[PDB]
Amino acid sequence: MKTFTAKPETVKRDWYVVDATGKTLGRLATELARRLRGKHKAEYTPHVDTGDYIIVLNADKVAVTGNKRTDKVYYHHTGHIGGIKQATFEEMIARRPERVIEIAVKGMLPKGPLGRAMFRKLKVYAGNEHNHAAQQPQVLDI
Amino acid sequence: SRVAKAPVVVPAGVDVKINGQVITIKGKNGELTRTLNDAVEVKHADNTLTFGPRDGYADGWAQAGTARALLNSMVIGVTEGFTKKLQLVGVGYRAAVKGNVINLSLGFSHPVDHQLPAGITAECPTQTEIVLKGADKQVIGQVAADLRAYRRPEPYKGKGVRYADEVVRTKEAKKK
Amino acid sequence: MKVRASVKKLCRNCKIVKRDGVIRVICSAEPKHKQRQG
Amino acid sequence: MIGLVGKKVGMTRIFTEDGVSIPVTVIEVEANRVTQVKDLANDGYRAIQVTTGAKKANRVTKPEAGHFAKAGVEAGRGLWEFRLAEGEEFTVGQSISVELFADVKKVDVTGTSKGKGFAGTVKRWNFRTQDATHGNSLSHRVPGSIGQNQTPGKVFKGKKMAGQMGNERVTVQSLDVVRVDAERNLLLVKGAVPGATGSDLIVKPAVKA
RNA sequence: UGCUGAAAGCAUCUAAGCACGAAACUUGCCCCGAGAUGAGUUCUCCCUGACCCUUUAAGGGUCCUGAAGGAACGUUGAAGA
RNA sequence: CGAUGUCGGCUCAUCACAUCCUGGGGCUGAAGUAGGUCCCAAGGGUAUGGCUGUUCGCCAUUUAAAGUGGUACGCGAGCUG
RNA sequence: GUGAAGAGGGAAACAACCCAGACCGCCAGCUAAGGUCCCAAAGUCAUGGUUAAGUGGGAAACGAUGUGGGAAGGCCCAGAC
Repeated sequence: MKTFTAKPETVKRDWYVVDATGKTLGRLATELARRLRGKHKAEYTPHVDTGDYIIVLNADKVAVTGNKRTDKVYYHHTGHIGGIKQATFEEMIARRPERVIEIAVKGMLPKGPLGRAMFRKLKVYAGNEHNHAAQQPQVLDI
Repeated sequence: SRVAKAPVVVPAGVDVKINGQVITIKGKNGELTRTLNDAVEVKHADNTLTFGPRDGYADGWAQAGTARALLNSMVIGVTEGFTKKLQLVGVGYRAAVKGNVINLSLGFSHPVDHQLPAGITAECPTQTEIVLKGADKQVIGQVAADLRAYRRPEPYKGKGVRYADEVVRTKEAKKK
Repeated sequence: MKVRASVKKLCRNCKIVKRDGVIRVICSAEPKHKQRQG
Repeated sequence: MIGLVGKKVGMTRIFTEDGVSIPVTVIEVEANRVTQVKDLANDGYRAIQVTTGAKKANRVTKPEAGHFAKAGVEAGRGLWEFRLAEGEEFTVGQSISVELFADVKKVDVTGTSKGKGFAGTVKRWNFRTQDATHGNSLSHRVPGSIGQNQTPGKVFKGKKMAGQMGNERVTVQSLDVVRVDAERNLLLVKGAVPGATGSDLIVKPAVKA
């Protein structure tokens, strides 16, 4: 016998939700990425879709360790002459708190579009509610 | 870390009410303060106080050594508060209070025209004396530090906003 | 002012103070001796 | 701030007793009809939908005619939804015209730029030509200041090329109001307006302090 | 530029706790911009159909009836190689 | 070694900061007007002619700067000789 | 001594340095160096100390009560900072 080779007809989708209250960004984002890739359901294939759909309940409830609100510079550039554009958690969290985890998982997912195939299953919200009550997302613990 | 041992002492004019983290203190300075013992625990003996460390919070007597000073500053704040020391020098220079807006004339294009924070009053018993009124030892020192910063004291003229202090920053002239 | 690169403790009215990660000179008898860094 | 849509006609002079002739750009107003009045129902916002003047409408489509039926009985020009600012702008009472300019004296004017064809660099972008002197031939007006050496590798907008320019939105803020008459429906300003006669000239009072 | 203040009785802008501020900068203005594949919104307009065969859960044929609209084809231009 | 054509000029900018002009703070043997002069920062801004191939060096006259530098010590499928 | 005329795993890179020698197939297992956060597989490893610098993962004089552990010396319970 051969080991399990996945057919594209195997694909399945279910909805989940997790509370962010007092949780440190990297210890939430790593746990989120592991569930986003579908490691509780399907594995041993990048040739077929394995992930499940997951909501971060309220991004404004997230924290960072010690003084790390001032840590990192988030450098990026493409053109319009020189000058590197920089950011800080202190300037994101009061503008759009959803942004701080939207950027965090991008090094935790594999390669180029192979990680984007899982990023399509991610949802983030702020304001203690979401728009997906008709999908009935089940609660995660802790 | 020695100062957490201290008795602090309180006057008869304070009743010192406590429930969990919440301490309720009032007196004849028109204030009713509710202050927190959240990271440290305090015990009262009607005239004296003792501080110590809490479960799940910082060990030793260091963060307790700060909490005594803030509670003493509020027992003072609700009873009589803190005395004047800010002064102005220069003829035609003037301090004035327009409700929650303050004015300071320094021979310039506009008289500051700035609006006060929450929980503070200003008073001018003469046009070169500035008094700040309230119960929080911090706001009455912070607003004086934001006010002294307008144009800053001049070296030879001596003119501007100054403190009562035996040190002199006014400079004397030299022969050429 | 100046910074130069090193500080001396030349008088008794000078004590030298480290504030918010930086060391500085202040002298209440003589402002001529204000200095940053050390 | 609502735009009054004035159209381009020309310039005149108007004089004063000191012999100064005072050249001024002419705009003659016809103002809005007002054709929807949006309030709260879509994305919480307020917007007027202005519609300017009248048009012959001799071949209009049913997607346009079914909207003209709810706008009124006479068909106007353009649309311009014009979103209103909270506590700053109103739709209530009589519809407004040139009272917009009764004390504000700077204005802005949007229009459509003229077509430059090739456009180039030595006229449009203030570049120097090469001289036909000292036995020099074959490259006098041809662009070529695009690199070094191999170092650049990628191009930024400080480098300029040929290709179609014009026929897009252009706005000017140089204009100063010299005379207004609400009974003659006239606006006179100092300085010139972009593009061709007719056109649109959206025209609104300045919001810079 | 800093306030209240500990570790280090004092002293301190920092440790707990919280302020001011540059010709710089985000919003604001002016222009671009939903391939923003995360492709958003809203209004105005229109159409109310059947049959045969087969190695077909799919293809190949025929007929009724084509809206709202768009373009070609023209007369050319404020647009243009 | 089966060839990254020679110096300066014109065209053309663009990056750095041990900041030249602009800003922010300061000591002065800075009473005031000027002057001397050190930290902090890359938003905006920094001369033409004579002889001379010479940029340059010298000079004439001008600056808020004519700043100190990098760019195959920035110039040819770009030009002049 | 290896390489020059010796592939393979490792040092993500790197004839040679480290480890180890190449018949061919394994629906095998055990070991080498190296690795065990995460792209990227195997400790979110355990015990104790160190540590605000993102040093670790580029850098000296010197300076601060930086700071863990220690002994000798002065100031000292009749009494010291």
